[PDB]
Amino acid sequence: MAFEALTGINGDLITRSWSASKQAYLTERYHKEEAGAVVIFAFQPSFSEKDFFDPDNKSSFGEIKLNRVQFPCMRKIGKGDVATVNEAFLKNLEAIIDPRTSFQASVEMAVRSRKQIVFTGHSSGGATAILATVWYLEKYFIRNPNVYLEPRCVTFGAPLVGDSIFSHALGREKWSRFFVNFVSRFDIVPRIMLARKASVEETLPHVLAQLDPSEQRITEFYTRVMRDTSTVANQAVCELTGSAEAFLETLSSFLELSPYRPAGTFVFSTEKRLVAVNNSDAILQMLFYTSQASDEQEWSLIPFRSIRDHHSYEELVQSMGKKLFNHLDGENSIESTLNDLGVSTRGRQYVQAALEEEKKRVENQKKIIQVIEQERFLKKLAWIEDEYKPKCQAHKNGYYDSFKVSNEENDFKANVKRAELAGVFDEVLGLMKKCQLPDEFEGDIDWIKLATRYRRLVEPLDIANYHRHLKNEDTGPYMKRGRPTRYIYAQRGYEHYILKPNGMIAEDVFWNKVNGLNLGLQLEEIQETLKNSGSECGSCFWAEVEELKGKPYEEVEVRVKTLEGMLGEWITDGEVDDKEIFLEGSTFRKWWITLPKNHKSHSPLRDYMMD
Amino acid sequence: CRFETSELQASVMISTPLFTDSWSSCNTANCNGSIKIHDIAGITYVAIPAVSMIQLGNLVGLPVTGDVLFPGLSSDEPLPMVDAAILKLFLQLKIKEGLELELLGKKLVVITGHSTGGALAAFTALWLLSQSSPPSFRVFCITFGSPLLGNQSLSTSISRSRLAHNFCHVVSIHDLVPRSSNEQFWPFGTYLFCSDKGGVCLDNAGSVRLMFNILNTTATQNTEEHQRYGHYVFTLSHMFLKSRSFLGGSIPDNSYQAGVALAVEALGFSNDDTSGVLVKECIETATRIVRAPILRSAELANELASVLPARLEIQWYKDRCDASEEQLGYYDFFKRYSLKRDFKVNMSRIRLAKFWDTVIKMVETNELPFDFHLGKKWIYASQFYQLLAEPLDIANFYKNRDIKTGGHYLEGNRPKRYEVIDKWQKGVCVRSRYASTTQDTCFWAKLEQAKEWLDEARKESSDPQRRSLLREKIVPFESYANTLVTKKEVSLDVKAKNSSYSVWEANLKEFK
Repeated sequence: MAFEALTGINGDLITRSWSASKQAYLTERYHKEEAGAVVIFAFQPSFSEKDFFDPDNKSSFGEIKLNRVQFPCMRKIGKGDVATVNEAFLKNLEAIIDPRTSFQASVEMAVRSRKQIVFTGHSSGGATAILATVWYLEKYFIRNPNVYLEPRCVTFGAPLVGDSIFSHALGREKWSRFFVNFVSRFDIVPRIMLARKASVEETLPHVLAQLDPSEQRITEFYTRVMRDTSTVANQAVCELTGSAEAFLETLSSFLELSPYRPAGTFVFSTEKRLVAVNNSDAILQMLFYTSQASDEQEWSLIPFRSIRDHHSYEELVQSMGKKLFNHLDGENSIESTLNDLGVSTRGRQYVQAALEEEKKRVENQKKIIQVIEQERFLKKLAWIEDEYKPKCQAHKNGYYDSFKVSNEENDFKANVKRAELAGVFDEVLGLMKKCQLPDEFEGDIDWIKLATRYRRLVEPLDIANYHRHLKNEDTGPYMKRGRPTRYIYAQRGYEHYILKPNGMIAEDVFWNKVNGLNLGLQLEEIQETLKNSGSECGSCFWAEVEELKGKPYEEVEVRVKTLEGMLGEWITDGEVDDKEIFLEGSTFRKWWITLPKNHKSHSPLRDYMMD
Repeated sequence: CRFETSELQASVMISTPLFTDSWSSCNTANCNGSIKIHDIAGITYVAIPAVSMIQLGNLVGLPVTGDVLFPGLSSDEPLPMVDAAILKLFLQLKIKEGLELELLGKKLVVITGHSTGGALAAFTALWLLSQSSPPSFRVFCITFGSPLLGNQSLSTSISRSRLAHNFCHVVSIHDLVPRSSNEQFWPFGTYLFCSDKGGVCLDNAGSVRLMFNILNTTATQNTEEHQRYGHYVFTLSHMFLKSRSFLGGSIPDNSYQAGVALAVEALGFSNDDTSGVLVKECIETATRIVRAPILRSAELANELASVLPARLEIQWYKDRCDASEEQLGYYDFFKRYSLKRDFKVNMSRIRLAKFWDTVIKMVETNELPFDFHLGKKWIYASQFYQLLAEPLDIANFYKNRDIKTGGHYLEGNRPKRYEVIDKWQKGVCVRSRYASTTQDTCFWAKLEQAKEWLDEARKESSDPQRRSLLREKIVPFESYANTLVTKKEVSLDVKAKNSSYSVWEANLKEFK
């Protein structure tokens, strides 16, 4: 049906996932189920407040930052900020992973059999399932991406797991299509983690024990949960439309708001409709607005239904076939759908605002692509490649030195083109920071190629500019406080793109290579000397050179050896041009020939320079 | 234009714990009858009780000699005035001593009050936020039905300082107290107009005043609507349980018009009554007035980006001039002669002067945000432009002058843009080498002045008194020049052998 086309999971897989989640109540920490070519790893739900909030976690939402080595991809590639997940769920997952269990061995055995891996779960088990899938994606899919190695994740009323960076990382890697989170309209569990710990500390255990398969307590818990949900939804919609910047900024110090956000495709379910949503902000607004009470009778009934709907997934999966399905993000007349799901006119306004912000992001990406396609823009890079560089290497000094010293009309127009390109790229960066571009823009192949080309071509010109105006005498070293943010962003995007198949972090690879260079100093002082060094990026080569040409040798011996070691691979990759840096008038050669004859002999670059 | 945020901002404010906590503190302070300081959820609340008095409506300027000083609000030309009774009660209650000592150690402080207590709480928050240094904690003020505090100059001074978002004034559409003060009184800070159905925020003083006028002319009258603030807070804080559709009529298909209709119905008026149409027009006008400065700032940023090649041209011209063999400096290369390079740098200078004239004139006219010049981007842009281009403008002026009637550059001939840029830069060690550009922008103008002065001093040799006096006014110029060059805060083109500075130096020393 249309559901299978949109989500990639049919009714058979959903029914099997639900059955596995049912049998997961008994078995300890997970339950593997075989059916044809499909193996399902259901996870056991748990109904103790120690399992939703971590007792030793002194935060009011029970959240913790992921380690960028266990889940390396779950972060902001340009910014560097890692994702955040519920600590209790992560601890449960890490208990399930531990080599002292058979989970990892069974997963490897299922991967080797070319089976379809499905992680499924109910309540807290659904949250674990989500985490497990990401684990799988960080460990097997990204290492050798094949169609068979594609997992599926099916959760039934699962709580929120990660923050906005989690969902952004899922969407950038194009993994959000794998996750499917069935939510029944009034189920309180998907909205519980939107409250503060202090708001529900007194009433959580009773309601949790009631969820496990006083009316005052249930009503009070529902009221507090929905109050915090309303605050979070209002602040979120007010922020994503850029409304009231200063007002929100001043309240933000006084506001303590849940960070958890929907991740993956959600499917809201009624007695007659089945609405699929892929927009995380639209799902947050729907979570708030689909459980408000129409009138006093329904208000009296909501706290009961909010708990009996946590056990309605049996009927949901049995009767999914005879429900009218539609896709919210796809269709444009969202009025009838949301009205049937019980959203009010104001709620409809805010859901529509979320969807239109997504469309604005898509159109911003289209504008950026159209700009970087214009020949006027491409001609600047072409001119720097074809007319500036060959002429400046015919003058026997290199374009870095020509730009930094000589005042040719060619140098002036190179400076002008540098400024205009920097303008275009700073504009795109400003769009990224304001979250105005789609999630996978940082993962686009065309953007990565073009940005890498621009960085490799022009960053030497920006370093020549930085040193021609003598900023290093007042603003400090370029690699410390002078480097433009867009250059770091481009470098990080390219590094992620190339190194993510091997499951390594770029700085870890750099540290492995420098350790392999076998310097004369041990780990602590080499790590201390290579602080803000210009040897972590090829395009910053010249920056490091300007930090080394004025200093005595013995102070910079380790840095010079690091530069020597990185040069070969930099030249091979094309990060550093070889026809430029080895010319007679080049600054690098002139400084290098001043090094001691001992180093000049034992350096790996005798064959390039004569004295 | 596209999104209605007035009702949303109000919903954001209503949904917070600060709302109900502030009202609870106000109720406790009213019941006890004195100032209370309380801690809820890690936030400190200063609740100031409603104090009965006899006089309200007399404005007095802010006190410059007293324990209660206001360094922040003294810029507005018409001295910011406040209600006299409020300040007198501030002194009588000794809030300063009883507050600055009891809030030590706190990190989040909310100040709140009902009726007169609200006007006092706004005054005290303004005092805390208006000291010479920002306080050790962040201060937010919430007032409930407070009468207006000061005059329009005070409101403009608050808004220009970016303090208006630290104030929220909940006002019922039937509370007559804030709507009835003397017309010399002006509001400030975000106002939350609420009713039984919802709230709407307005953060523009003029639009708030228009809303007050509309409410006065149309809405009903009562006095217990001021004691209904308890019911209003409770009713507003529990709408998240209820789905609130647009009751009565069908929303416009447009998103912005539907938002405006929802806001109008939140205030309680129908979209078919004269009150409804007046309120809807007020809301639309307020959103437009908020929107316009951001659009103008974006357009000016685009225009600044489009102009950068001109500044690059002037930088190149300086480089080629001080890299040339005549060694005149770009000042003299631009003033003495007229070459192709001089023609092109003239074109770039004209473009730069035009653009920055437009920017300054838009800033002064108040078509741009008050936080415009405080932004460090425009600080850098103006700084670099002034440093590179002002000597060129001085060269142009003394090139196109009459030697006597043209006078001089600083004595009333300087463009207003450079003075405004001086304001902007001031509003925000020895140098190892020479500076890239001369730090004293008007250096060359003063040099031309001193050249005329020395011409006059040598013009007469039979008036030793005039020689002595011209020497008295020549010595501070050469002292200033020596101070500028010793610190090496001048570009190398000032020391060029054929630069006008060098020949004037030689002439003055041979003159002694």
